[PDB]
Amino acid sequence: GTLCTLEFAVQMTCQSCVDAVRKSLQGVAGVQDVEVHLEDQMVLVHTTLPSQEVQALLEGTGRQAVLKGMG
Ligand SMILES: [Cu+]
Repeated sequence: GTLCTLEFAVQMTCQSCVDAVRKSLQGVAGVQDVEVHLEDQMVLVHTTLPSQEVQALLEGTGRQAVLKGMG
């Protein structure tokens, strides 16, 4: 698997949940970096993981996640 930006749409509305997704994402094996956009309700994930896996990882933050595509 090679490094790419995954651009996901997610269910959140306040600043504590953004940070909870960022800290569920932080330190994961196969993630380089992230950028989280509460203003688009979007999540960028710079990763070698399959987007099927990152969806189920994002789902592990208590909310739904739907991919839009790659950067
Ligand atoms: Cu919140």
